[PDB]
Amino acid sequence: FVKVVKNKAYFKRYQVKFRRRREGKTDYYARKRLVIQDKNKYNTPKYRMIVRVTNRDIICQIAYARIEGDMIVCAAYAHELPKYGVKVGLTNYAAAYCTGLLLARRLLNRFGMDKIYEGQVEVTGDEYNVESIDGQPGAFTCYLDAGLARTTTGNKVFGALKGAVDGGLSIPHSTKRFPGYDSESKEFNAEVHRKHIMGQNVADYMRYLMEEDEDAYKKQFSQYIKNNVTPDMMEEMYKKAHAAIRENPVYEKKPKREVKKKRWNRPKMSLAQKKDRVAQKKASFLRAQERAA
Amino acid sequence: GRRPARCYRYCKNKPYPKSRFCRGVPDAKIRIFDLGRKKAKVDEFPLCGHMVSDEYEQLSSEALEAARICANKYMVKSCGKDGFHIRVRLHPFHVIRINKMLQTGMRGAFGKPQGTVARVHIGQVIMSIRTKLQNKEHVVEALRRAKFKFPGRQKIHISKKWGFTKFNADEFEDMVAEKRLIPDGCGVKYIPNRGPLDKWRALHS
Amino acid sequence: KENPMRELRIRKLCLNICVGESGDRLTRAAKVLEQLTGQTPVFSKARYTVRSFGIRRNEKIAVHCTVRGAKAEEILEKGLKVREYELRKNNFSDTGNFGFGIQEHIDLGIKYDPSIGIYGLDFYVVLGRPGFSIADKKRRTGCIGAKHRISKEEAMRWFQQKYDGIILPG
Amino acid sequence: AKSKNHTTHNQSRKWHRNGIKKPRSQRYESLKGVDPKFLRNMRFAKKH
Amino acid sequence: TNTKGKRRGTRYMFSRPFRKHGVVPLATYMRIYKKGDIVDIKGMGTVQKGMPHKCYHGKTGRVYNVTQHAVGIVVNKQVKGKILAKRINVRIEHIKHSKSRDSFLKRVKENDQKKKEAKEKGTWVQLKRQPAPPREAHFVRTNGKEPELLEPIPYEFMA
RNA sequence: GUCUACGGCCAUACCACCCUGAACGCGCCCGAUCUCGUCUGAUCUCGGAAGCUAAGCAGGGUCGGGCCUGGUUAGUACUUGGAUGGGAGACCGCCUGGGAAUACCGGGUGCUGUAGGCUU
RNA sequence: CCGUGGAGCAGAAGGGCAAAAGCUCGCUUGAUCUUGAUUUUCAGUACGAAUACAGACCGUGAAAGCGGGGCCUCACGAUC
RNA sequence: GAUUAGAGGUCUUGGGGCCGAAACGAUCUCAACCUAUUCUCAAACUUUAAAUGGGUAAGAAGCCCGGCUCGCUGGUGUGG
Ligand SMILES: [Mg+2]
Ligand SMILES: [Mg+2]
Ligand SMILES: [Mg+2]
Ligand SMILES: [Mg+2]
Ligand SMILES: [Mg+2]
Ligand SMILES: [Mg+2]
Ligand SMILES: [Mg+2]
Ligand SMILES: [Mg+2]
Ligand SMILES: [Mg+2]
Ligand SMILES: [Mg+2]
Ligand SMILES: [Mg+2]
Ligand SMILES: [Mg+2]
Ligand SMILES: [Mg+2]
Ligand SMILES: [Mg+2]
Repeated sequence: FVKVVKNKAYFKRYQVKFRRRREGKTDYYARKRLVIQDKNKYNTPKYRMIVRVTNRDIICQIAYARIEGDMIVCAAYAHELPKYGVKVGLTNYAAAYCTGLLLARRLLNRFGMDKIYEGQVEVTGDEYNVESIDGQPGAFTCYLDAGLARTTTGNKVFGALKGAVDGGLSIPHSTKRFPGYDSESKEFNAEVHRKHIMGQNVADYMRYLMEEDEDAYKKQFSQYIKNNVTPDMMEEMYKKAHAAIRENPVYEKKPKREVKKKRWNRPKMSLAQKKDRVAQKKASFLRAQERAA
Repeated sequence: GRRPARCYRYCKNKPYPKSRFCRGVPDAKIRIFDLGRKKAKVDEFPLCGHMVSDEYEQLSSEALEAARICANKYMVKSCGKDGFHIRVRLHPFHVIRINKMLQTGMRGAFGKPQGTVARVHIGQVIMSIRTKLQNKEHVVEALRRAKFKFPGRQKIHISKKWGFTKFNADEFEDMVAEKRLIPDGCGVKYIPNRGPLDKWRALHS
Repeated sequence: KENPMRELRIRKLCLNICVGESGDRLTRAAKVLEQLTGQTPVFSKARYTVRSFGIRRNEKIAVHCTVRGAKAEEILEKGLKVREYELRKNNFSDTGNFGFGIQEHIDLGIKYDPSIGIYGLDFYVVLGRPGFSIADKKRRTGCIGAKHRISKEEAMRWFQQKYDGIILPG
Repeated sequence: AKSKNHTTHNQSRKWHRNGIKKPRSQRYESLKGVDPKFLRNMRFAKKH
Repeated sequence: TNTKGKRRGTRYMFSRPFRKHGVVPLATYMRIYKKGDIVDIKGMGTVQKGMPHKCYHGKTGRVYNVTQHAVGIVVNKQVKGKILAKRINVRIEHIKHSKSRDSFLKRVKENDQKKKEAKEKGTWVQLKRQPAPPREAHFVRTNGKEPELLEPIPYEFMA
């Protein structure tokens, strides 16, 4: 025959990886270089920006590591955009930009630093970096945590990075992964980046659908038709969303509703139950076999 | 041809087995470690007798073989050709060395391999005989006359276990009747109350 | 009843030709393969050096390509038409995939060019199921469970029912 | 003319008959071997 | 004679524990060492940068300098008939806070607190840790059951 | 009661098979104009929302394997210090202290930090 | 499809290593200039080797960072 | 890494035969193989793992307050 690979010795000698590595969620090799502060800085926090693009949502958080577990100081979710105006299209590059800007403004507004470091109020999509103003508190600084995402040109993590940078946070970066960088010419097209930020790359797609096909367009953008969004008005609604975000970035928690205390999953049965079960299984097998014989 | 056995009786060196470091070791003379009707079940040879060492020493592989031959000869003479089962429970793994003299002297005096011996502790079994209940004095006499092929002092002990097993003979039969151990080959398998119920059903069906 | 989308679909079809020596034969085999598959195939270097087959270390000795979707079922239909929808019990693997070979290529709808010559090839199909991308995606990889995987019997049933073929014993 | 190669037979007695004294621990240990830029800071702070 | 290699005879000392190979847990990197902490040395073979010499393995020293990735510590080494307090630089992986000092610190806080308290009360309280005193007199009550005899068992051979 | 994002300790968390998942979510899933990358839109990247808990995932089950923690083995093995103890030796006994590990037999099968949801 | 490393990492051996220290690509020359401190043999002297820094010029990456030779343990030389 | 012995499975192959044109169709077998067991081992093996032993601490150079300096680190008279 053949050896059994998953042998008792195999399990005895097997060493499991970390839980996050087993679930595939964390790259500890990158985390070690990302979240570790220099020893002569002592307990100076090393803030970092976590951006995670989900199948239906964008998660943006600000976190610094602590022994019992890293603590989140500010967080912003893409599904909060309908409050500010973006009713649909919660995953695209524009939505990433708005959620990053919202996270930045929320941090500063919590943090008492709005009148300083306004950043790029007028979006340009070019290389911008904030400088600390003398006689005033220094600009907030953090580093991007791309996670397991492939950092190729035009990634929505970099879109969120640009959004927060225009918001006012000081994050080191280069205009190489923004949409618009042309590898061959090694140049940056701020206008192309701006149109990607404002969502024109979806507007021309919908107009392209208008050009030839209608049912395919409905299939591709069903909720767009239901929410009554047209290709031309997307730039205006994104501008309005940016204005509303910069106006009122504070977050209010939803009121808590009392629980009815209903258990939805099976509880763990006890030793007495699981022993009675095997006892009666043996009794039943014996009583069945004594007749079947 | 070989040096007297008194020159290698005490466990004076660390165990020096044959391995990738100790090469060129001549083959030990003893190759067969059990004989008789070894292809017998566990319920026909209940009586078990051990020869137990009383000294901490090292026994030569060849002396092991000589004692085995003597015991087998007496057993085939007494209890028939297949009324017993021998088992030598000592394998020679510690090789000994010799620094032969042909005149360098004691320079570079690390020996070449000469033979193999087995290190024996106090109260350790050397040979075991399993047979029927009635051949008790036959077993005792066979082991007694095999004692003369060994150095040091040895004792004969009629074990209270059943055959070559680790279970007491005075409830071995009760336990096998109750089906707590299942016979196989020349031994038994313990069946604890821990496996999946499928095995329990299989062996109670 | 049934789950509407636990059904069986082919997820990739692999074509290969192993010529055993680099050169004009190899590039012409690549040409016929790319004409058949509508895309550029790739060369595979020899893993080791064995002189019984007259090959050495790291030279291209085989040309292979993979297809998905529309072109995949068209090529598979051509191959099964050549093989008159006839397969054997041992042609199916334990994991649900299967395959076969064509001794020469111009029968399945390829014009005979005397310069390129003649070449056989191996067809292989990997039966899939919606959700098999979990086993190979990057972020949160995992197994595909026990119920969801494909067995030899399910592959046989799918082949005999969708393409009304016959599985002769052998 | 062989001879003994190495030993430490009397060494413990020789050490102990004068006693293995611990290093002279004392406050205000020297600042040599400290990070240069932190040292430069401490000098600036003391200066001002 | 022997070899003067820097890692001679460390195949077990610098090895990893059973079923504990792999990525170093980040809590070791996320600890704070200041000037003057008492700290333990335990060489870890997973990282080879800044590995302490084998003679300081298992020794306890005092931190005197903190740097980006490593720490300088003063530790005593017995050389022949004299002890030298020498300072070595160890990367942060091979280091660990000593718990022998925190017990004394907690004891200091606690007996200082109980000295501050009862100062107004005027009562007496013991602070010095006295050694284990001899057991005092007491009564052992039998509950009507007499103690059972103990006798040696007869010799009878097992092997 | 429970999930997601980031985690700490890294199997009491793993492995095999089976049963159940309300809502949100996570997913599977639908396409390749744009960004991006491949022999292949399979992976990666991007644009979505017709369908589904099938799978992942979560909870539970197995006289389950493993793992963790106890009892037994056992005051056994070994061992600090002592004797003008025994023995031809090999070794052993005692006094003064410390004191294991298999087999075998029990119990358990993730805790928890920050932020944000669902159970109106 | 299974596969905790049973392979590979130039060489002896040992330690270490799995989205890596292994394999394949892209770009480069931190194998560069410079003052000190420390460890290893030690007399606590040199050479050799090594470790943390600091000051410039750089490389790479989106970045955090990493890099002043080889994953570590050996591969080398006073005065005139 | 060495090492003895029997048990149960199959065609996974080989060896003696046998009915078979042949047929994993079939008969014994001997084997190699697999699964549970079993005897005996390691200075250059090890999951475990002592006794003896090697460091460190057992306060005034310590704790608790208030305030200054810093060109370092700094969301923050933050951290040090
Ligand atoms: Mg990375
Ligand atoms: Mg003579
Ligand atoms: Mg000797
Ligand atoms: Mg002499
Ligand atoms: Mg001398
Ligand atoms: Mg797709
Ligand atoms: Mg599911
Ligand atoms: Mg299900
Ligand atoms: Mg169990
Ligand atoms: Mg939680
Ligand atoms: Mg209700
Ligand atoms: Mg890498
Ligand atoms: Mg530098
Ligand atoms: Mg390298």
